[PDB]
Amino acid sequence: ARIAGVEIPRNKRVDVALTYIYGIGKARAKEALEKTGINPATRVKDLTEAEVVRLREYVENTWKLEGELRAEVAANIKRLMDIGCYRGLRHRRGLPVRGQRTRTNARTRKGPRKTVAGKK
Amino acid sequence: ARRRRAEVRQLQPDLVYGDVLVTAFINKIMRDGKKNLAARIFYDACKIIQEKTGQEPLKVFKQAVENVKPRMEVRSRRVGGANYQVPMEVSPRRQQSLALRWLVQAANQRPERRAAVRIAHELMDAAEGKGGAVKKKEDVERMAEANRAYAHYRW
Amino acid sequence: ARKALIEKAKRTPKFKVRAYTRCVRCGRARSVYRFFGLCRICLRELAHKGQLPGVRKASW
Amino acid sequence: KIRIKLRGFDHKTLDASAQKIVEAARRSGAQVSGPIPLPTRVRRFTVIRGPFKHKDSREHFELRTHNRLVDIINPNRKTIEQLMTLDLPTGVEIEIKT
Amino acid sequence: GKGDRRTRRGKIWRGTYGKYRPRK
Amino acid sequence: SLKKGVFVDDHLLEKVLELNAKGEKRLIKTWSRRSTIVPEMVGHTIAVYNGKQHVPVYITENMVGHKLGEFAPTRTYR
Amino acid sequence: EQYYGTGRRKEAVARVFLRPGNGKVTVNGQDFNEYFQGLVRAVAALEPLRAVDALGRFDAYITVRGGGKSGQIDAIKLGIARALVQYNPDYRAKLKPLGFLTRDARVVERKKYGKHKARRAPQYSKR
RNA sequence: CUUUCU
RNA sequence: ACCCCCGCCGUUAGUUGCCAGCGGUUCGGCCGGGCACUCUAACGGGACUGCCCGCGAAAGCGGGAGGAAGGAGGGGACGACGUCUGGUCAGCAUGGCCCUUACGGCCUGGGCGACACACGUGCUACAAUGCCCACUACAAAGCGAUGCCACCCGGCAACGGGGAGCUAAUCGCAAAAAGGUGGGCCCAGUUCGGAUUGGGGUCUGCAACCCGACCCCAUGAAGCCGGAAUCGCUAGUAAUCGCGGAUCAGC
Ligand SMILES: NC[C@@H]1O[C@H](O[C@H]2[C@@H](O)[C@H](O[C@@H]3[C@@H](O)[C@H](N)C[C@H](N)[C@H]3O[C@H]3O[C@H](CO)[C@@H](O)[C@H](O)[C@H]3N)O[C@@H]2CO)[C@H](N)[C@@H](O)[C@@H]1O
Ligand SMILES: [Mg+2]
Ligand SMILES: [Mg+2]
Ligand SMILES: [Mg+2]
Ligand SMILES: [Mg+2]
Ligand SMILES: [Mg+2]
Ligand SMILES: [Mg+2]
Ligand SMILES: [Mg+2]
Ligand SMILES: [Mg+2]
Ligand SMILES: [Mg+2]
Ligand SMILES: [Mg+2]
Repeated sequence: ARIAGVEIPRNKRVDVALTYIYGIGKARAKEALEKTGINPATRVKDLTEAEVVRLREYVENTWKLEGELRAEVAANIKRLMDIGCYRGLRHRRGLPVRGQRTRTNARTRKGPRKTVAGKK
Repeated sequence: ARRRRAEVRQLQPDLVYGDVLVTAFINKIMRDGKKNLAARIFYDACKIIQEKTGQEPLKVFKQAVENVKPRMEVRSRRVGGANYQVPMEVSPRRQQSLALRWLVQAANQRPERRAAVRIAHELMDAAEGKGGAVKKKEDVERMAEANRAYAHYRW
Repeated sequence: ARKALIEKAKRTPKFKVRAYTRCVRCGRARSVYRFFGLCRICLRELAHKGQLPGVRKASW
Repeated sequence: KIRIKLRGFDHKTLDASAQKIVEAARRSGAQVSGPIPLPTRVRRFTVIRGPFKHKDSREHFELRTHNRLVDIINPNRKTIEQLMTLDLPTGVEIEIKT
Repeated sequence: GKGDRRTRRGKIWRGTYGKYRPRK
Repeated sequence: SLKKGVFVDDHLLEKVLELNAKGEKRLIKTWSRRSTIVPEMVGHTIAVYNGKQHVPVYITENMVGHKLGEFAPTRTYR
Repeated sequence: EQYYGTGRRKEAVARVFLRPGNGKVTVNGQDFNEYFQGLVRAVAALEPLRAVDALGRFDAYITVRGGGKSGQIDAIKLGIARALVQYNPDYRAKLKPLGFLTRDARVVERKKYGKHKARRAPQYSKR
């Protein structure tokens, strides 16, 4: 059923299905599926309301998620603007942040390509 | 092959039915040197021939191949100006290679999610005369012969 | 610069990580085989002459 | 009881040098577990032939440390005479153990 | 696969060891 | 990233600590961009060398974990 | 009491001892079929026996170390063949025409410099 | 086939 | 051709090999014992178109036997006179010209890591002949005493405590991976893919902002096999899978 923020995982295994939350990876799924003692193999479709509650309660309260995060992360980067740190510019500039090359590549962080002219 | 006519690489007979032509096929099935996985597949597929027909696998495969062999093909050709598609007879070797090449490409075009199955069904369909292999083939025999005007080169 | 520097690299420095190798002949920073103190060049040279003992053309 | 390791770059000055240590213990004493040839440590170095860029094209050098072994079981003093300082070391290594 | 730190294969390729690839 | 020190240059600290015992100076310039901004040695204005000149970086509270050179950007129009 | 052939094929060596009687095969303190488990190719190693009708009128004890499992198989193939020729001068006439007696000196060829891989050269652009 | 120039 | 490596066999040699034989085995070649075998490394043998059929004047050509191996068995090393006014004065050497409180030196800091773009070489992919998790001996060149680190314990881990063995065929790096056996996923931009990014750490190092590698949580981008063009490879090759080294604090 519905677990966190507003998410509704469905029809697939729970270990997978938990992942569908912003805040849950393959790891945090394992943690909460034994800390509530639910078999991971069971489909969401067919798992007790008692199980759903055990789960939902642990999850929403154990760690920060969906939307709360989304705003936190956003606020970390906002914070990196501060008086104006290095990683600030980079976020300000839409450029890579983790000491990588830019003469080539760096596409993931850049507007597809913006091809130009040159030469005689 | 400027000098000589190349020795036809001579092939280990089959581990199971004792036939050369089968290794040949298992080989075309085989990726990245994984003859094991390749051979499982072909055998697993032969078992699917059993369960889905009272037929002996070997003579299904034999007769599928025989149905996929092209008689004529069109090899491209320069004529001091134009390149034409020129129809001509097909070496027994090349018959056999093109057959097994197409069987496996045809197999892997199929929808069924598991390789042994695709191999099996395609084989079945082919002995019957209606695999995707045989269309990729009557297609060839068609195109040659539909270019029969240029049969007066052959080179 | 390659005199003031053959000299500098021998001086023991503040911090051992400022330290480094040098072809003790052909006075040189890069490809310097530590088993010899010898730049790949000033090395192929000796290796040829017979001045590096037991060292020989490898062929296998 | 006595164990002697023999290193060296030259395979003729072991199969010579230490096969004469087989006569200088058999003639002047008792039992020897013959000379035993060990795994050799090949060193290979690989060098760009030219001084400046020609990065494909290289020359291949090895440096091959041959090892041999001899064992003598009965320590006479009739033996430790040649095997003490009747010297013919040349370009050879000597390890002495027990 | 080989490019994923959180697989076992990612580790191997990278030469590393970790949760996703333990030393026995 | 370390955890046993914050590896901050004594020549700066010493000069900052023995300014905190009465000291509100702006002409504090340094070349140790490699040093962590230390627990609340804020308020002051350190000029950091980018390799060409010192730039006044005003140090506030929100930016304490960081290094000094994160505010002396070395290259032009990026 | 004893029969012997040494097999090699490509870093693998096969120490092969035949014996009279039963039919069963040890390999490195293991049944043939649990050592070469799943590996389709294995039934080939005993192909020398089927050749002369030794089918299973011998046992075999085999140590086999070195190289790889396809190699090990072929090493054995060779030992098994070299073994029973040394227990019958007359077992050439059946075993040589099928060359279970040949070594097969095909071995991994050496990585060369310049190349990526022995022969795979690197890649032209010319542009 | 195709190729003017350099 | 004379040299090295790889194919077969023989001689010489027993802290690596073994129930091969027999004995004891806490059942680990571990224990006395044994080099038979395997290997290790030195020295020999072996192949000559020598032998048989066919063609040829001859060289030699096709085929056959024997043989581990034929007709250059397989891989190296090995580069004629010369060509390109090729390459390097920045490895070094060297003729000449130029700088000498500077075109020399030393330092701290930054830069060689820039990024609207274009190209070469590569990696990882885009999945079910696949991905994930567990179990499971395939074996094969090299490194290791400012070192390789078994084994215990703490930590999810990187790593941190301790701590045995090994100057190393003896001990360690070492898990080979693909494979095999079971279990999961069920064709989804997915349990494919792992870019980017937030956060928490570990290690080397005086120091990791500009600039390190690694671990862990989160985040999961493009990518569904690539236009015109175009590359490699003829066999243990290509394709694929891991393993080592050099340089090296670390990378
Ligand atoms: N000692 C010089 C070294 O030799 C190297 O090896 C080169 C050659 O010896 C080698 O051989 C050539 C190849 O170049 C060329 N493109 C095609 C030709 N078939 C090859 O010849 C081949 O056959 C001969 C004789 O049968 C062998 O002896 C030769 O070594 C082998 N590579 O290929 C390399 C170049 O393509 C390099 N030439 C060179 O970088 C280096 O200096
Ligand atoms: Mg250094
Ligand atoms: Mg290259
Ligand atoms: Mg993945
Ligand atoms: Mg810019
Ligand atoms: Mg290979
Ligand atoms: Mg004109
Ligand atoms: Mg010029
Ligand atoms: Mg400087
Ligand atoms: Mg550069
Ligand atoms: Mg898809």
